[PDB]
Amino acid sequence: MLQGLNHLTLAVSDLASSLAFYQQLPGMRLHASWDSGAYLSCGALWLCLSLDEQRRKTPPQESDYTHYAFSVAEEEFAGVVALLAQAGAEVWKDNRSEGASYYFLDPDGHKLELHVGNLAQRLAACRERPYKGMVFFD
Amino acid sequence: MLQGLNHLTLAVSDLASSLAFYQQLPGMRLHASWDSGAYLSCGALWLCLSLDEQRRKTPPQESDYTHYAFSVAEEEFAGVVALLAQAGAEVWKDNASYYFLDPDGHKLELHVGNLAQRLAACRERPYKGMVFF
Ligand SMILES: O=c1[nH]n2cc(-c3n[nH]c(-c4cnc5c(Br)c(=O)[nH]n5c4)c3[N+](=O)[O-])cnc2c1Br
Ligand SMILES: O=c1[nH]n2cc(-c3n[nH]c(-c4cnc5c(Br)c(=O)[nH]n5c4)c3[N+](=O)[O-])cnc2c1Br
Ligand SMILES: [Zn+2]
Ligand SMILES: [Zn+2]
Repeated sequence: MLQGLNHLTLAVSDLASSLAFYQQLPGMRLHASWDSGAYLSCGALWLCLSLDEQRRKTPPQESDYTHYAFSVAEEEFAGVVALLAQAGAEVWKDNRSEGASYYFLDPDGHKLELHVGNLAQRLAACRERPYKGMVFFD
Repeated sequence: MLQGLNHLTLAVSDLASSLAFYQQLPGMRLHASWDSGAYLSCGALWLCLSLDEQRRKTPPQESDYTHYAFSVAEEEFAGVVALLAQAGAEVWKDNASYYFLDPDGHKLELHVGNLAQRLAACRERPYKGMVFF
């Protein structure tokens, strides 16, 4: 059946501005781009920045919790944390407990996240102190 | 330096309805769930359905092109295509890919082919003003 996430398409108003974001600060190997989109890659992940003229740069106050996270090495956390803080990448939550994570947003207001830890490490941590009404399955 | 997509969190109004969707129709291995969220898996992918009370089930006409795709075997295409076509999963685009949506209006996609196969296809017939690297 389904293998995994094939690609991720993000609607962006300004293409040049948004693609510069992902190309420079996160440094996703920009494969190709054209007049109405761009393809970027990040190892197993495939990112597509499709130009949509109906995408207003929505503030986090006017957006739902839907966000997109990225896997970064634990050692390389502070480095990329400053990378966004020094570049003025805006924040939308502080991430209290739950591990080590830094929440932020892109130019067009797509809520993003930098996280250290896989699902297995999260599930193990929850077995210690679980959430409200948490149930396991395996 | 940072590796691939760590996880994907989706805001959902009704949890019970949403949790059933990904668990039953797709082959998402539901790991855990609680009063305001759930953890599901899809091989290398980690999916989180967070319960948001500010998430209206938005129609596709009132949503941007931002969507999330899934890799499915070419042979197993019709199988999961039938599963959604028979279950009445509403579609929003079609032009090998199958575009549909979740209960809360999150635009989704079923695609066969990786980026390398796509980049090769563009090297044959490229888009308007396409530039490669
Ligand atoms: O009539 C025409 N329509 N048209 C559209 C495009 C186009 N622009 N961006 C994308 C595109 C590419 N890749 C992706 C991905 Br991957 C994704 O998720 N969205 N997406 C859009 C496409 N497309 O072929 O789908 C080019 N030529 C034409 C002609 Br000629
Ligand atoms: O006072 C309290 N507030 N509170 C919130 C939660 C909670 N609800 N959803 C998530 C959640 C989990 N995992 C994830 C992921 Br993975 C993700 O992307 N979002 N996300 C949210 C959490 N959380 O553990 O952060 C639990 N306990 C409490 C207490 Br006690
Ligand atoms: Zn797509
Ligand atoms: Zn998160």
